[PDB]
Amino acid sequence: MASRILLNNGAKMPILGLGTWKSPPGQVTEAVKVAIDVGYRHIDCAHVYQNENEVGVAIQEKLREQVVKREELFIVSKLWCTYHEKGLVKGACQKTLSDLKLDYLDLYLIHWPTGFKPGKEFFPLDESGNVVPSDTNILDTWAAMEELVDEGLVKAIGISNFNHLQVEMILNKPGLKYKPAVNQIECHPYLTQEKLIQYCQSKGIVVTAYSPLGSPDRPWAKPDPSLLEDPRIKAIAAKHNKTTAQVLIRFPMQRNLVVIPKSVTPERIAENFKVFDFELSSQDMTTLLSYNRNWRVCALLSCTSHKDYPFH
Ligand SMILES: NC(=O)C1=CN([C@@H]2O[C@H](COP(=O)(O)OP(=O)(O)OC[C@H]3O[C@@H](n4cnc5c(N)ncnc54)[C@H](OP(=O)(O)O)[C@@H]3O)[C@@H](O)[C@H]2O)C=CC1
Ligand SMILES: O=C(O)COc1cc(F)ccc1C(=S)NCc1ccc(Br)cc1F
Repeated sequence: MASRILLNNGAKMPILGLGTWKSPPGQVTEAVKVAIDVGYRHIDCAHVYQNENEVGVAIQEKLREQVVKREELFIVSKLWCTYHEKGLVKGACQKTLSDLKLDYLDLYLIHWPTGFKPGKEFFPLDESGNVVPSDTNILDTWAAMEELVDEGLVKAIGISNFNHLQVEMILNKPGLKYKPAVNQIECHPYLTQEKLIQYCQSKGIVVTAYSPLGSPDRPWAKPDPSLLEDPRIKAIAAKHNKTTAQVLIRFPMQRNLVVIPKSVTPERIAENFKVFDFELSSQDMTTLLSYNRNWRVCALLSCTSHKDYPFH
């Protein structure tokens, strides 16, 4: 299968990237180095993950080694919720750039639609545990993202965890200058996202599937459904002489999605890349879709009253 998808900014995005949430800072430099050595050309990052400096060390070393050229990499990061303010967006982007050892990002996303009170804390709470909102809306935040394109800091801008109506808000913005290139959302067989995907794809927005393996290392896991252990998925894998993870990665690829599995295990980083030499049948695809149960890895009770919280 073709390795890249065309975005609505004219650039091409690798359909398979390496996730970095939860990758320990003492492991992620090697993980990214290994990933680039074995063929990854897309790394998914975020300031809130607290490991961009270490991701950047890997990127810079592989550029310096001339393993890759900068033009061949596709580096994604995300604006955290406490930086939804006109006067904070550029500096947030620049901190990410400085940490990643880059002079531009290929794609910069609004990480969540909700803005929070600025300050040192990533989740400022009131004394009853509710997140403290910012008054700044997604349209004004989008305008600030557009400025980053116009300043050369980012080649593409997009959104993440935006629901149907929030995507529509963005698309209907008065004076919209750049459409979102991508909406990055949770997507896997237990949360198949058909409705949001069809909306987004119909508008030309590329969808990236996060937590494609069901985020088994998520910190709030309970002893919960498990994609990797689901014998029905294991059976499809066995039929194709592939691992369950490889099936879970190939699945979104055949839906015209980008997918960003995370690993810090070198053998798995390599395993997860070996997904371009087999095809799931239409029956396999429909069977995997049938496992939907509307189950989310990423949700957060403290944020559910924010006006712009995306999920119900
Ligand atoms: N925009 C957003 O709001 C969000 C974005 N994301 C992005 O998506 C990425 C992927 O999602 P994430 O939630 O991390 O979870 P994933 O679904 O990618 O699962 C990661 C887990 O699966 C394990 N694993 C990886 N490969 C294999 C394999 N071949 N066999 C068995 N186990 C395997 C990893 O273990 P190990 O590392 O020990 O090998 C880790 O515990 C994130 O890292 C982040 O970049 C995720 C959530 C939210
Ligand atoms: O968010 C990620 O990329 C991965 O997850 C995280 C990664 C981090 F580095 C810190 C917190 C999260 C959490 S708790 N994320 C869920 C979450 C955050 C904000 C809102 Br609005 C809703 C929500 F569901």
